[PDB]
Amino acid sequence: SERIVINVGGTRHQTHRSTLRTLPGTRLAWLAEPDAHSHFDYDPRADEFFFDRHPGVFAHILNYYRTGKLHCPADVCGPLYEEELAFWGIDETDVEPCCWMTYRQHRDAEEALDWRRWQPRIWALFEDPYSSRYARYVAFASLFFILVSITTFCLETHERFNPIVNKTEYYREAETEAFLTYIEGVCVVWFTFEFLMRVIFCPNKVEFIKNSLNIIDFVAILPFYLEVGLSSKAAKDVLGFLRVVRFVRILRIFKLTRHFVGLRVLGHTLRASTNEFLLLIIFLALGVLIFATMIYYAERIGAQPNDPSASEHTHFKNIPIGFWWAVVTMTTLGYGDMYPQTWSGMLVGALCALAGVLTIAMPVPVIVNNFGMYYSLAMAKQKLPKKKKKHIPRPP
Amino acid sequence: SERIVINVGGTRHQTHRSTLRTLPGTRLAWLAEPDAHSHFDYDPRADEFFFDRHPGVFAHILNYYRTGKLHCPADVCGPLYEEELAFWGIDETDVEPCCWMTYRQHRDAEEALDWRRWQPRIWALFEDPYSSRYARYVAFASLFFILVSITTFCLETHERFNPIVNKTEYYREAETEAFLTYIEGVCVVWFTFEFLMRVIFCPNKVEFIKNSLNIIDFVAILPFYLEVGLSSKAAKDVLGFLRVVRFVRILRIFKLTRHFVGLRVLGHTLRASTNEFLLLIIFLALGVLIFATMIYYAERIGAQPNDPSASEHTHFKNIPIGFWWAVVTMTTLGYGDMYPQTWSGMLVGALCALAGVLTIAMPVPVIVNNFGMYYSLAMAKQKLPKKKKKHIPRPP
Amino acid sequence: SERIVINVGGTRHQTHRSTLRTLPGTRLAWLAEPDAHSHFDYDPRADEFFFDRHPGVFAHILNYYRTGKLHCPADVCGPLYEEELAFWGIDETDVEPCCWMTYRQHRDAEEALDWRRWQPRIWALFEDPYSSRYARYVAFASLFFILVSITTFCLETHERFNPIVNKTEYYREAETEAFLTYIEGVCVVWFTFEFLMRVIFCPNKVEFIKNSLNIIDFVAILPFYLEVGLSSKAAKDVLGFLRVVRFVRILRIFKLTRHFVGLRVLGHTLRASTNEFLLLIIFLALGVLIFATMIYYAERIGAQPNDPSASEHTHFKNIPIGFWWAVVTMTTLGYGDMYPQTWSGMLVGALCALAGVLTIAMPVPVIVNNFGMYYSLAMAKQKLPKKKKKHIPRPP
Amino acid sequence: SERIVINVGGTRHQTHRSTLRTLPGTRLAWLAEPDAHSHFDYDPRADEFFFDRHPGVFAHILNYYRTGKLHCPADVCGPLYEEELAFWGIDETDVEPCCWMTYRQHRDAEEALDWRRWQPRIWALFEDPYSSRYARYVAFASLFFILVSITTFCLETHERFNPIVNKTEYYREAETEAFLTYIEGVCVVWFTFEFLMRVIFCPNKVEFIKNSLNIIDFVAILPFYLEVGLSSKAAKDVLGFLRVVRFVRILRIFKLTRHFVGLRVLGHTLRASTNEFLLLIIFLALGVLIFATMIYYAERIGAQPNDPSASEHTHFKNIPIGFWWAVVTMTTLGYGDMYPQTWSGMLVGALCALAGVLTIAMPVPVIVNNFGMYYSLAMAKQKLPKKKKKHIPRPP
Ligand SMILES: [K+]
Ligand SMILES: [K+]
Ligand SMILES: [K+]
Ligand SMILES: [K+]
Ligand SMILES: [Zn+2]
Ligand SMILES: [Zn+2]
Ligand SMILES: [Zn+2]
Ligand SMILES: [Zn+2]
Repeated sequence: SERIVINVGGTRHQTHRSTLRTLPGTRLAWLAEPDAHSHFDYDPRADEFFFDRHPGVFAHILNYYRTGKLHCPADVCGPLYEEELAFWGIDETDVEPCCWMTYRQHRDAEEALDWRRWQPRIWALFEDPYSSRYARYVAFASLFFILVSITTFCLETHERFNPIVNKTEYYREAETEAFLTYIEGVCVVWFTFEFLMRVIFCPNKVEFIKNSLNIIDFVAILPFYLEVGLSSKAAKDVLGFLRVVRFVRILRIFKLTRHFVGLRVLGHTLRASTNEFLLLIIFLALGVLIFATMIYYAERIGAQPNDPSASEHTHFKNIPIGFWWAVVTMTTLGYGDMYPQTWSGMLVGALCALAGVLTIAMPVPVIVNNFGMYYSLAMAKQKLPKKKKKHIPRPP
Repeated sequence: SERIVINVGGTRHQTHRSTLRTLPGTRLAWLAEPDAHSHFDYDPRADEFFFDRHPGVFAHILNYYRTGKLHCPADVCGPLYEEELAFWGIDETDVEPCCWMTYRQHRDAEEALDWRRWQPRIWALFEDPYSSRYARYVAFASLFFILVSITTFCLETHERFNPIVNKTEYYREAETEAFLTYIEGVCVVWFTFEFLMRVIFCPNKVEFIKNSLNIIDFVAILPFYLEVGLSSKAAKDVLGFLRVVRFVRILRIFKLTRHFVGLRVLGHTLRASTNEFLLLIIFLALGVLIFATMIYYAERIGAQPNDPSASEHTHFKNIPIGFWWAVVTMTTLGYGDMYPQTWSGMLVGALCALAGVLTIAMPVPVIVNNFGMYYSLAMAKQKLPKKKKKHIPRPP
Repeated sequence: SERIVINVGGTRHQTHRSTLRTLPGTRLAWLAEPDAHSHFDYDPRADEFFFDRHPGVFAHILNYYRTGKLHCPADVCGPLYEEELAFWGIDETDVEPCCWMTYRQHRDAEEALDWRRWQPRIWALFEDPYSSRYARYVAFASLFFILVSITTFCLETHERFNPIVNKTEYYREAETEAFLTYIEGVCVVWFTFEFLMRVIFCPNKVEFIKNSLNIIDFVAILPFYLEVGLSSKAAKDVLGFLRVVRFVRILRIFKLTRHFVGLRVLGHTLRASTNEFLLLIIFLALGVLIFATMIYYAERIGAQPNDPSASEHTHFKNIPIGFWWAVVTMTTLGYGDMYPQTWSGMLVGALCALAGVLTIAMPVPVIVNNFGMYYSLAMAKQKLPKKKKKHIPRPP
Repeated sequence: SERIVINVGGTRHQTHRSTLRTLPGTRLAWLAEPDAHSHFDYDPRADEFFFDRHPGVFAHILNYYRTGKLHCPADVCGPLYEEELAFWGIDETDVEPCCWMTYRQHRDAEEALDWRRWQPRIWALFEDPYSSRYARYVAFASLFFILVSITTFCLETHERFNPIVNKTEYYREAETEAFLTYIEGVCVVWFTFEFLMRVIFCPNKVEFIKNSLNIIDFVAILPFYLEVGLSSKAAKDVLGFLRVVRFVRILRIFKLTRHFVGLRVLGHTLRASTNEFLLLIIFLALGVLIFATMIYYAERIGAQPNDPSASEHTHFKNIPIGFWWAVVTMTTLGYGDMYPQTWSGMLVGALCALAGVLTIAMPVPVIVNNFGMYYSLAMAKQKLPKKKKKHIPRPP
């Protein structure tokens, strides 16, 4: 009586019907019921129910039945154990929190990593470079032209290319060389050609507009074409903000680097580590505030009485200056523009440096481990072939 | 004779009665006794004792019986093995020290992470914000007002808001703008209202006073109300310390940040890593002392004989200055306010930098791993539901 | 019917013939075929096929048959599981990507770590030092002479050894002491003797010339012998580049350090971490470009209007200067030669420091783990004896 | 025929006699011999040999017999597997190098962590403090006096305590205050009393003299007693070196800190990581040399032709100065005393910073992991009780 032998994949597990009867509604519970001969596959010769499943984890499932706490067997990948407990009817939200973060690890990484006749050829200039030959050619050319645009920008901000002429009308200002403007015009011509080509075919235009890359491209090409458009009074304000917009022209490099792997992995890491980033920012804000206040008060202890101002010989004339020093000191950067100059200030400074090392090394390893797991997974999915589907599943 | 077969969860383990007889007092030992048929469940058909336990670890328990040294099977979470050896009667303080720190890991993290009718509504303003709607409103409002207080403080210490008027009576000093004092008064009104509301209901007033948060709040609200109270001779000394007390007014931010998770995890990490913090401080103190002495003596080797003082061209005029330089250099901060200027000094400086990297990277990874484990456990306990108790335990 | 029992190494596995029939062409599939009695070893007494293999992993192989996804059992080294699935006929390119990077780990490290009578004695001066006594003597002597050459170089570039004489013909320049030239001549004599000795025996001269070490040695000995060779007009240009060539004379130290272990491990690590190095360089290039642009624009917000130039009080007069500052700040180096001096600049600076910590700590741990695995493997292969071949394989 | 069933701890392993016959001389080989019934325990009823050993690893041992390569089962602590293969007769130097460094890990850490009536009371003042009450009192007192000595030293080197009097005979020099000399005398009296007490009982005087602590103590107490001893001509030279000896007086703090745990763990870590320290020093030496040469040559590219010296506007006037800069820059210290000032110099500087991060992060993690393992083991051995010997071994 009350002695039932479960045969899982050729391994016999024996236990009392009561242990099965503990957790109701599950398949093993239904085994415990007297109406079990018809319900499940069973042979009267050996009085054992036979299940064609992995036994090595059914050990742990039956253990959960026995003691009452479900654990993750640390010798199997999380998804395998997940699929087994899914078969057995066990809810996967019962595992102990001590063994949940390692269980839900592979699956976590997996989820985090996740006219008309010539239209295919039109769109083939925006598809992946390796997906064709025209695609790779257009990609190389757009790369060259983005780099030329960026170099034109960086050299336009230079002094050697911005001499000031003795021109009065009586204001004299630096002017840019004509060659820079001409190269900029050429690059604008090329980008406008590419943008019109992409606009030709825009399926699901809502998601096309939601695409940040196209937004950045259009915003980057917007200021130049405003040369013809430029009331002169509003025009000066819009030119003033137009320089600041032209600042975005360096963001066109992400269009090129999007096809890199490490950058997609970095995007997934960032989007998947919001909590740790907020944690790091909170830690840094508390540290900066506290240590700025402490150093501002410490450096006044040795202040000379003669001076009318509270602090004359110290860089820490107020607290916000303390914020700047505290960041520079906690990140172990240490420019040396401002540093403590009193024994009390030096004590506070050493404390700030150590606390900075600690509260920077708290969340950063979490973020780094996330990136490491996602990068390893992406490199795996890259090295392995796409799909072959060698397994031919049996009919139900 | 002396050949006994133990059936654990449907897996047969065979061994001689002597091996069981080694460790006395334990349940398996009692099995070895001839009065075992009545004592334990047993069938004469197969001459095997049947125990309804996980077999995969009973392997290791019987191995401890065989050889004499108990180890932790590295394929099961620590608590599972703990519970099994608890059932078998084995003392859990016998495992080898080589396998103790990994065994007692999940359990370690677990332990480290651990009138009257309107009184519930009164206290609901101090309860968690998400626990109600009034609670969340009061929390947002107290957040806004704490931030306004802190900004008032930081701007009061500024120069632009502390001009010195040409007022004599004949001493001229900077005075704060009236708007700052008025905003401070408003914030004091709000905090005093909140403090009276919390004082209304104070169960277990001993633990309420032992609560550091309420202490900080009351100490922070103490200086302002002393405006009316302010002998003028004692009053000047108490105002002088009152500024230093007002320095704590920034500590009211912990009241807000207490509901964050990362901060509670950080508190548990700190309170659980006292030994490693003391170790780090000892390492740094030895390093600082030794390297300060070494650099002070090194920089005098090349000292010019003409100068009457021992050191005129070196920043290292004595040893404590060496302490400051040694900290700044060992933490790789390197302000550049003081640095070696002699070949001997440069050798000592390079040694200090390397030794600093090493003796800072010794204990810090221990602390960081503690924080990582506790944070993963807290995030697990957050993601999983609270409790369902699906398991229905069998009657004893 | 359709119930087949596979006996692997004395452990019975039971499953239906359909599960075997899923994946065709494999050995277990052939078992499922009715012509299996003759094909494989089998006894009619127990109706079980017997395979003399490790059972602990055949569990996982049969599980792959059952569910359809192949995983790596995390309790066995990768090569053992590889060899088992090789025996069973399973393709090793089917394992899930979630468990591929840990599977292909030991094997990855393994692959990454991988006249005539007196000619043996001639070549024995270039063989390993420990491989003979003459070898060790010649190695010590060449070490002493390489070190003397390097010290001669470093002292020749010094000022104390380059006084300028009052010599006109009317140009006065610093000249090197005669002792330096004589020591250089002696070292050249020794290196030319060693080079002729090595040239005596040069098997597979194509690979001898492809050897970078011999290239470096010959290029290093080339400039001195050009003293006799030195048209005077071309001679001045070749001397000018000859100083730059003599710069390589410090590269002769790699000849000595090649016999060290850590350096060979470092070479394997570098050659095996090209992807992560390119990733790090891409991350740094994007960060440097973006933050240089941001700081250059930020520091102009507070620019004084009086000055004709856009920036007079800021170190960031253009963007490339921004590149230099951005590198120095992202690596937490922080010289202090140039730093932000405006509240906007300070915000951008703090962001640059944090982003630098993050995008430097992303790929560097990958590279460090590669080096750690390869170094542990090399130290293992060093500590273990070379080979004994105690196993005597059975005849097929 | 040739089918033998080994029963290990109640688990049947089946294999052919040939597989056992492969590796000769081992116990399983002797099983394969026809004279096996008498040699080993065996029952003719089941034709199985019974061994009372852990089966879970005998799987791997028999696998070594089968394939020919021995691996470490990653689910058991190294010592358990070691003891099993020791029983089976397998040599423990056969495991593959891929699985040797993790196998020999716990054992590695274990090895690395390893008149007359009143003489016990005499020596009880040098024994551990907690080992008695007199011991703890003497320890606290010696701690106070060592700290007083160290503070006296550090203040004696100060300026405020070394005024120069207007004393001629006509040389004026700073003199130390009398209170410092008196406190030094008191501390010398106490240390000499303690040293005589320890000298009273010195068993195995060779090892007592080999003890570095007693050496340091005696050398530290040597200079003061030379006050009476101080030819005046030799006396000045010995006083000059006596100041340098007195420099060691700070080394008396190790006597106190020896009873700390982290310091003993650090000593074991250092003594056990000689190879990685030499590796780090080699890496740093190569990096420093190469980058110093590179920066010295880079900074001359933009050198102004007017100046007679090769370099006037650069800090890098020669190569050794380059060594100093290269260390300060590779350790990310970055004082800012010397930095590149030419675009070529800036490129070399960025390369130096990155290469420094890499070649410092190569061996340091190895050293840190060693310290982590040893510290965890020491904390384990501290938390667990000393010894109980509950296991009563069976007679052979
Ligand atoms: K610095
Ligand atoms: K740093
Ligand atoms: K730094
Ligand atoms: K600096
Ligand atoms: Zn668990
Ligand atoms: Zn163990
Ligand atoms: Zn997997
Ligand atoms: Zn292995």
